[PDB]
Amino acid sequence: QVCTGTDMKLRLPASPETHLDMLRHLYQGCQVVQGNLELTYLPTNASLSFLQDIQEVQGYVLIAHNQVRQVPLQRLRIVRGTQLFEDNYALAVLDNGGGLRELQLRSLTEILKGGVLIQRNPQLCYQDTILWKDIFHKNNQLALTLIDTNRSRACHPCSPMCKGSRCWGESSEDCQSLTRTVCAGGCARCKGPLPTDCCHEQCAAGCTGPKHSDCLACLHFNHSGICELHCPALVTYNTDTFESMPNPEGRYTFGASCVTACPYNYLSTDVGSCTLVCPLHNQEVTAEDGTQRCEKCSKPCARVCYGLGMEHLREVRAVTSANIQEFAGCKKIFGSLAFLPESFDGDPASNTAPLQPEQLQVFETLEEITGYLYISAWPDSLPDLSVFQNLQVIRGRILHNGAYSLTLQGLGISWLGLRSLRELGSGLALIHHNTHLCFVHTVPWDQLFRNPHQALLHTANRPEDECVGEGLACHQLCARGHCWGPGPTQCVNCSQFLRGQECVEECRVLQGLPREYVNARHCLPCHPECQPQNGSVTCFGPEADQCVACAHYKDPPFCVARCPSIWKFPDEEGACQPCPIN
Amino acid sequence: QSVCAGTENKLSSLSDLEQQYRALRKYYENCEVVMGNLEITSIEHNRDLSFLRSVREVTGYVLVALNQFRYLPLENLRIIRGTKLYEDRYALAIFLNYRKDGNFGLQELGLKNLTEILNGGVYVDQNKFLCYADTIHWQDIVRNPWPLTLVSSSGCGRCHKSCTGRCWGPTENHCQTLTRTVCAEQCDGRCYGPYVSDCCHRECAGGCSGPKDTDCFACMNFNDSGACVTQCPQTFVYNPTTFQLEHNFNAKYTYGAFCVKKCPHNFVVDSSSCVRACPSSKMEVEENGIKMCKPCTDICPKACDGIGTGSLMSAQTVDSSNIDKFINCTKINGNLIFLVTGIHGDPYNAIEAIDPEKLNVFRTVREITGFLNIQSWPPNMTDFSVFSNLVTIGGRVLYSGLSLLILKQQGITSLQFQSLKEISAGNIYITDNSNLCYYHTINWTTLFSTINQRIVIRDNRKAENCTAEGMVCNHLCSSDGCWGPGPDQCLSCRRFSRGRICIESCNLYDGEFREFENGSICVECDPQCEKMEDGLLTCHGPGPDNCTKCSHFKDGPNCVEKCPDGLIFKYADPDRECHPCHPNCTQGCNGPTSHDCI
Amino acid sequence: SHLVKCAEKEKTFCVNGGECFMVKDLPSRYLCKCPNEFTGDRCQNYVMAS
Ligand SMILES: *[C@@H]1O[C@H](CO)[C@@H](O[C@@H]2O[C@H](CO)[C@@H](O[C@@H]3O[C@H](CO[C@H]4O[C@H](CO)[C@@H](O)[C@H](O)[C@@H]4O)[C@@H](O)[C@H](O[C@H]4O[C@H](CO)[C@@H](O)[C@H](O)[C@@H]4O)[C@@H]3O)[C@H](O)[C@H]2NC(C)=O)[C@H](O)[C@H]1NC(C)=O
Ligand SMILES: *[C@@H]1O[C@H](CO)[C@@H](O[C@@H]2O[C@H](CO)[C@@H](O[C@@H]3O[C@H](CO)[C@@H](O)[C@H](O[C@H]4O[C@H](CO)[C@@H](O)[C@H](O)[C@@H]4O)[C@@H]3O)[C@H](O)[C@H]2NC(C)=O)[C@H](O)[C@H]1NC(C)=O
Ligand SMILES: *[C@@H]1O[C@H](CO)[C@@H](O[C@@H]2O[C@H](CO)[C@@H](O[C@@H]3O[C@H](CO[C@H]4O[C@H](CO)[C@@H](O)[C@H](O)[C@@H]4O)[C@@H](O)[C@H](O)[C@@H]3O)[C@H](O)[C@H]2NC(C)=O)[C@H](O)[C@H]1NC(C)=O
Ligand SMILES: *[C@@H]1O[C@H](CO)[C@@H](O[C@@H]2O[C@H](CO)[C@@H](O[C@@H]3O[C@H](CO)[C@@H](O)[C@H](O)[C@@H]3O)[C@H](O)[C@H]2NC(C)=O)[C@H](O)[C@H]1NC(C)=O
Ligand SMILES: *[C@@H]1O[C@H](CO)[C@@H](O[C@@H]2O[C@H](CO)[C@@H](O[C@@H]3O[C@H](CO)[C@@H](O)[C@H](O)[C@@H]3O)[C@H](O)[C@H]2NC(C)=O)[C@H](O)[C@H]1NC(C)=O
Ligand SMILES: *[C@@H]1O[C@H](CO)[C@@H](O[C@@H]2O[C@H](CO)[C@@H](O[C@@H]3O[C@H](CO)[C@@H](O)[C@H](O)[C@@H]3O)[C@H](O)[C@H]2NC(C)=O)[C@H](O)[C@H]1NC(C)=O
Ligand SMILES: *[C@@H]1O[C@H](CO)[C@@H](O[C@@H]2O[C@H](CO)[C@@H](O[C@@H]3O[C@H](CO)[C@@H](O)[C@H](O)[C@@H]3O)[C@H](O)[C@H]2NC(C)=O)[C@H](O)[C@H]1NC(C)=O
Ligand SMILES: *[C@@H]1O[C@H](CO)[C@@H](O[C@@H]2O[C@H](CO)[C@@H](O[C@@H]3O[C@H](CO)[C@@H](O)[C@H](O)[C@@H]3O)[C@H](O)[C@H]2NC(C)=O)[C@H](O)[C@H]1NC(C)=O
Ligand SMILES: *[C@@H]1O[C@H](CO)[C@@H](O[C@@H]2O[C@H](CO)[C@@H](O)[C@H](O)[C@H]2NC(C)=O)[C@H](O)[C@H]1NC(C)=O
Ligand SMILES: *[C@@H]1O[C@H](CO)[C@@H](O[C@@H]2O[C@H](CO)[C@@H](O)[C@H](O)[C@H]2NC(C)=O)[C@H](O)[C@H]1NC(C)=O
Ligand SMILES: *[C@@H]1O[C@H](CO)[C@@H](O)[C@H](O)[C@H]1NC(C)=O
Ligand SMILES: *[C@@H]1O[C@H](CO)[C@@H](O)[C@H](O)[C@H]1NC(C)=O
Ligand SMILES: *[C@@H]1O[C@H](CO)[C@@H](O)[C@H](O)[C@H]1NC(C)=O
Repeated sequence: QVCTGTDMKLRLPASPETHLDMLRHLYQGCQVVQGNLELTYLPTNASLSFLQDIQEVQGYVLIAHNQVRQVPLQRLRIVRGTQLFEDNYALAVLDNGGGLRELQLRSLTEILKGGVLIQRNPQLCYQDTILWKDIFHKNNQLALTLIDTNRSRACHPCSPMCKGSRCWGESSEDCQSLTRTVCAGGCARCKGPLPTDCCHEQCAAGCTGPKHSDCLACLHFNHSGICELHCPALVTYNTDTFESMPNPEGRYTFGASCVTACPYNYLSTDVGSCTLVCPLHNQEVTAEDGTQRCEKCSKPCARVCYGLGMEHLREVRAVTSANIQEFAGCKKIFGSLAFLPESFDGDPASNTAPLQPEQLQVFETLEEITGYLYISAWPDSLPDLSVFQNLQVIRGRILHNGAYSLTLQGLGISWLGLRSLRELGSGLALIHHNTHLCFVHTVPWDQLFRNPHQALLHTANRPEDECVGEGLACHQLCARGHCWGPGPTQCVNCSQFLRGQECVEECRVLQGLPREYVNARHCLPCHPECQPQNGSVTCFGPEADQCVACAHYKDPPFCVARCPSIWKFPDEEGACQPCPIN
Repeated sequence: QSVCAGTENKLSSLSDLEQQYRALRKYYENCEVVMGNLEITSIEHNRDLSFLRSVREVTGYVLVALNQFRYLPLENLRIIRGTKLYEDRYALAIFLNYRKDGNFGLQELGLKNLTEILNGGVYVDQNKFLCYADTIHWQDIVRNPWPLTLVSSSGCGRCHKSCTGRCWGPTENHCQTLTRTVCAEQCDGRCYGPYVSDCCHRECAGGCSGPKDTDCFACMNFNDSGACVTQCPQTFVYNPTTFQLEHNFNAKYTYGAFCVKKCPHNFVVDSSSCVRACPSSKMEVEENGIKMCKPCTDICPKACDGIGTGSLMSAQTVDSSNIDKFINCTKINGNLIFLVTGIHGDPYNAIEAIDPEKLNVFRTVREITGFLNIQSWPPNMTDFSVFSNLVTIGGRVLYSGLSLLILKQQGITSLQFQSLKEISAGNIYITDNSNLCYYHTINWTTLFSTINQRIVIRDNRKAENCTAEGMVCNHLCSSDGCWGPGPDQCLSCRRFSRGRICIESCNLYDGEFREFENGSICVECDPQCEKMEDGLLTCHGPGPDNCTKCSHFKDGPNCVEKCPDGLIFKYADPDRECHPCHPNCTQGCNGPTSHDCI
Repeated sequence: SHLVKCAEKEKTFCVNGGECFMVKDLPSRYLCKCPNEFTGDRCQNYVMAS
């Protein structure tokens, strides 16, 4: 499997009580980490066995402020360095002090870009035994290296089984394997001193044989086990008949691999690649159920409603009274939403007033968010998030601190609301320190999530015993106690009928109230001119054509309020007949 | 690059052996790149074939059969692409090259440079005096072996003691070089030495001087300005750092195995490539003078298959069995060809001659994207009244250098192509039409798109003979000429015209109908207004807004025969403008005031 | 010369005055000898002098 990375750098965990659960859900059972691998602030005796599967990291690897003695990354082979820590380093080990004893990185043979930074680790032995020039790539020899000799532990001698004394640790299995500095040819990587130990130009991290199917890691694109320079195109040009034609072997490019179809949240583009944003002069189209693609505009494109993190809002901290008006009439926002302190408070340095509850109403039309929704402040007069009650989908293509798509911190909310919400496309949900929030424990969260590596993380909300002690519970007219809040409107799935978004027991066919005809899960009124008799058809249907009895001016084919001005007039029985004069 | 085309004859020849040799010279002399086949048949043993030394590449197959010469001077031939194969199997076929009753025949191949065949097999058979066809490791040359490649002479000797035993001739200067079966295991392509460091680029075919995409003897896939590549540089580059598609500079258009900055004007631009036709899921459009293609919306225009394209890929001519496909067609996507076997039938096959009435289906065709090739026409059809509404031809496919070709038709006396306005690219060739009269009057640079186009006219009916004792262009016709007799066959006229007919004057003030001149093409004005007397103008332009006098009443800016009363009501005078009615009129109206409601 | 005349049932293979011949052995294959005005694999079309 393939999993994503945090991109928090050195900042404190948002919820220190759940930080190990965040890391286990993001990284358990995956081979490839897209983005960065960041392991920071781990407590003494933290259970890290879920990391043992990772072979590839596409960004940098950051290990900082941890109290664990070892981190089980011995299967890691390649760090691509497509992003660097402080713009300089691909591997950084900082302040782990009773601290890290050994690096234990036995399989690491490639760092494609950036340097190695190891500082302030008193207990960490075997930093200066490793030949770091064998790990840096031939074409990217920046080699910026900082090593810290100020060790407090007395180092055990390197095992006599290691020919060059290149230990990563105390064991005979911790010896560095050299793949660049031991070959006489021009070969980027090889498996031994012989000319026959050199391997294929597209292999990275070493080889088990001379062919492009013998690679330990693939330099460019992994085509389902075969290592390749480009993914095969979807369309090929016939050199002799001068026409473009489909390629039966064509693949979509996705990260550093080739696929026949892209993962659920990715937007397919007709050139043969999968993206989080659509190219200029294109629309998103839900061409088939459960998927989406880009299509070209045949005429000049309509206005696109952008949110935080994109275009002219990409450097903006939060939604405020200075910019909230840009969302007027928007049903879909391309970007994220964030409501923080100094969104619902003033800023004398920016000459900007606080948001009012009457200004939040601009989001009443909103149905879809392409990024994340983060709320850490909310007006005390609003018991819920009902201003977002029509929100259906949060895609999660941009996540808060690379991990969270839905985040609620320290709010005065009594129940969530959000009853239209059907999907959380990507990322974790984090809800904590909300001392009045009750109904978070009755939402069917497993129905909102769309793959593995997704979960709800929660702590410090209203105890279930305090909810029951005040009678705060799901309404009886809906499935299995699944509720977004109190009362008949916040039910997920009504068992009988829905009228005005309330669950109800009866469909008003024989009752003293204004009568309604029956539909599959709904009840709708009779035409007022039709007589409210006790028969199930006589008053009942979506047009007067279904009525059998009429209060006044009855036109024989259907009931009407008045005889139409061929002109008609009422007869001696109150029924409409043609006039002698039109 | 000295490009030339193949003969497509197979084993067939001219009956005169000297003319068969002279034709071989005309086709291949001083050529480097052969498109189609290289076919050498029935050549006499004393003929000089040294002109073949310039040939470097062949796109189809190489066929050598039934010859009596000793040696093939093909010392520069490197690669055979095999995009068409002999008998659909063989890219290189050499057979029966000896005289049955003598000592003459092929002795040595001379093919020392031949290093790869991309497609198909090899066929060497019954060459009685040929040495060194055997002892060649043909699996180094063929890119996709089939353990095809049939090889089958004595007294040839060992090549040389210094040679590896694989050789094209009787000395050490003719040894075969192995490039694929003697390589380091890491190589995808071919080698310049036995070491892993002397291996060369994967996109290069038939050998290398060095490891780069610049250092190659021949290219497979595309030549990007001297570098050999899998595809031309695109308008977008994928960024796997961000999962975004980013706009690219230096992006080039793909055109016929080369990368170019500008796509030629004859071709449709589609996704950074130049194409002859756009795929059926899209529609061809024009913007800013550029031909391009975009996704189909609603119901899109469709072109029919031509001869040599689509469902007619196997057709050599329009004939009595395939002509029905053109019945409702307005555009032909391909060539339109009329050969003797199509018009007069083909008794070897089941196909009969065409009834001249059937040819009337082409009267709806306005564009032919390929060339128009006419070599036969029914015995007593004297013109091309079929195609009278044809507007434009050619430029995407040519026959040699030609878009319009008319050879040896004696029954034709005039052309009559009324609607033909432009020929986008290619030349014109009209000869041997000994009864064709009007051809000499045409100013052909008015039909050509560029100064590089030319026309060949010769051996038709003498212009002075037909002018003096025959037919001439209409008195209204300009110096640009006419397609045939009368006022409606002229290319451009003096005075005025209506539809396709040229006229002296346009009935502006005199006639049972009345018009406005409207530049060169005259148009009728709205008939509800009056037709003026005494030589006076009837209309200032089109519509009821431009009439000079009205026979009825009016409304707003124009002459009106009936006003929209009874809608709401509206009052009309018999000889003045119509008036809005007073409110609350229910049965009729006599004017705008309170007593006018009936 | 490695060629024989084709049979009367198949002599219609060549058009425009071309003569029909068959190769002495195998499947079998055929060729036409064209007059100096015609070309193509069975004499289908005209020779052009340009
Ligand atoms: C090109 O391809 C079309 C198919 O797209 C072929 O088919 C049709 O052919 C006819 C005759 O050429 C075309 O023209 C019309 O023919 C009608 C013949 O009657 C039959 O069709 C009508 C259809 O409503 C039936 O009611 C009737 O019972 C017959 O089965 C004429 O009726 C039409 O004109 C007369 O009727 C109309 C009625 O509105 C009047 O307005 C006219 O004044 C007149 O009195 C007309 O002549 C027809 O258009 C084609 N149909 C289609 C589906 O397009 C062609 O044969 C084929 N070949 C070419 C090149 O034409
Ligand atoms: C057919 O096979 C022949 C070999 O039999 C093969 O070789 C070509 O030979 C000619 C000479 O007959 C080479 O000629 C080049 O001509 C230029 C211009 O005059 C010279 O500058 C070159 O010589 C110098 O520069 C080269 C730079 O790379 C040096 O390598 C060289 O040692 C000289 O210093 C050179 O003589 C011709 O280059 C080669 N061919 C190649 C690809 O090198 C020929 O390729 C075969 N036929 C075809 C059409 O492929
Ligand atoms: C009555 O006869 C008239 C001639 O006597 C007809 O000609 C004129 O038609 C135009 C509409 O095409 C009327 O309205 C004007 O349209 C022009 C259009 O501008 C573009 O074209 C001109 C060249 O024609 C070019 O110079 C410009 O750069 C533009 O590319 C507008 O510029 C005007 O504002 C206006 O809308 C004319 O009014 C009309 N001529 C006269 C004398 O009225 C006319 O169409 C005939 N029919 C009708 C219904 O009036
Ligand atoms: C290129 O990508 C392919 C996947 O498309 C990678 O193949 C994967 O190889 C790993 C081992 O490296 C397999 O995991 C192992 O599977 C066995 C199954 O019995 C299990 O016993 C092991 O404990 C381990 O989980 C994995 O299944 C396999 N995936 C597939 C779909 O075949 C390949 O490694 C990549 N190549 C490079 C050079 O990166
Ligand atoms: C929850 O929502 C579902 C729709 O997603 C509601 O619809 C469906 O309701 C029926 C009846 O309760 C469930 O059972 C099946 O009903 C048919 C009726 O003809 C019967 O033939 C079958 O034998 C079976 O009893 C059905 O499973 C259910 N849909 C799904 C997908 O589960 C459902 O009523 C809602 N539940 C509540 C309590 O609101
Ligand atoms: C890739 O394409 C380039 C052109 O863009 C090819 O280079 C061209 O090769 C032709 C070969 O005929 C050269 O033309 C020849 O020039 C010599 C000049 O002495 C002349 O004697 C010949 O008769 C012929 O006209 C042409 O100059 C040359 N162009 C450039 C810019 O160098 C190249 O060969 C292609 N590569 C492959 C592997 O296909
Ligand atoms: C055949 O048709 C071509 C156009 O396709 C005619 O060429 C045109 O020649 C005229 C002059 O006859 C050019 O107009 C002007 O001529 C004067 C000199 O008389 C000169 O001072 C102006 O600068 C201007 O050139 C016209 O531009 C030119 N058109 C083109 C496209 O070159 C040709 O005259 C026609 N021949 C006959 C006899 O029909
Ligand atoms: C009276 O003659 C005038 C010219 O003196 C005619 O006006 C011109 O009409 C043509 C169409 O017949 C217009 O050209 C075409 O316009 C379309 C617009 O989409 C374009 O796609 C074509 O490429 C082409 O340019 C032309 O623009 C127009 N000229 C002006 C100055 O407006 C007029 O149609 C004649 N009226 C009658 C009743 O025939
Ligand atoms: C390891 O500790 C030594 C001191 O034992 C550090 O070296 C000192 O660095 C300061 C920097 O301002 C100099 O002024 C001193 O003169 C240095 N002392 C000696 C003894 O050289 C060194 O920086 C420490 N290294 C790390 C990576 O923390
Ligand atoms: C529909 O049923 C209601 C009763 O549910 C009928 O109203 C009753 O009419 C009788 C007539 O004698 C009265 O005595 C009752 O007091 C009424 N009951 C109520 C609840 O008002 C009504 O007439 C029925 N309508 C039809 C079409 O039969
Ligand atoms: C770690 O576990 C050891 C026992 O294995 C125990 O002595 C120690 O106190 C633990 N440390 C913490 C901080 O839990
Ligand atoms: C002209 O051609 C028609 C085709 O139907 C044929 O019937 C007629 O006999 C021919 N007449 C002459 C004089 O060629
Ligand atoms: C003119 O051509 C006609 C064609 O029939 C011919 O009879 C006549 O002799 C020709 N005249 C001259 C002067 O060539």
